[PDB]
Amino acid sequence: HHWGYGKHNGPEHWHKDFPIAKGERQSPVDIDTHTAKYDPSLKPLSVSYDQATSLRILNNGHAFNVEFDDSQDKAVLKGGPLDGTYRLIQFHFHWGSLDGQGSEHTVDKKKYAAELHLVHWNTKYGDFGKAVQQPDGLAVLGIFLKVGSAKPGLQKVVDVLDSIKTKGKSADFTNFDPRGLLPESLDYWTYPGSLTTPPLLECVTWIVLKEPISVSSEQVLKFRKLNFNGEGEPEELMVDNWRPAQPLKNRQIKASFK
Repeated sequence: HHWGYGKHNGPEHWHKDFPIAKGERQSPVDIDTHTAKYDPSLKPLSVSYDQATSLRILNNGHAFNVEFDDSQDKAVLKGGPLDGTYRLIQFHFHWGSLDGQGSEHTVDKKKYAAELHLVHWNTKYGDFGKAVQQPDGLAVLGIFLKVGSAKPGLQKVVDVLDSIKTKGKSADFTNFDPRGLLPESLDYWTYPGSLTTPPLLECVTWIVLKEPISVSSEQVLKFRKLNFNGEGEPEELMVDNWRPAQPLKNRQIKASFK
């Protein structure tokens, strides 16, 4: 009886196996745009993805991860609220069963159709497993998806999903350029938080972009054809794999923009 997104194992149950679920810096949160404070000391984000080396795409039973070679400084995030250099290890999405839900963060209570997380770890800790044990171990760049025009840079991801329909399936996925998933503006909100899936560790500097990307209805429909289950098990569509907003508690959200 392991965690998931169903009626009997979903987010409201996670605290029994992962008591940090009720912790002091849990994610996601609602971003109240009027209460977020502009911080003029925040620097522009530096996204350096030109040498990124994607390797594989994996259905892990909760989402699909596009994985990267993180054994060198090839795709890195720095600047913004961050001290030091953070290496891209994977990206994945959270999405809904309907266009009116799917994101984890919300903006003035608005839910987007999906949310992309680009996960990076602080190179001063040597590897991802050590980084997640540190309060400044990870930096996650969160990008909202709305349904409208297609995102051409997403299509290569969409077209491979048929090969990883069920839990545990992976496929070679080389030469994917994550720059094709970024919006025009890098204006952002930032706050200290957590992983949004178990183990829910409180190790993330969240950087959430204000500008959403647009994807087509056909693109998001293909996300919704994935399966939570493994091959040969009863089919349960991979939809609504999002954790709802958690209490802000003693945190301030900062904005890079006026």
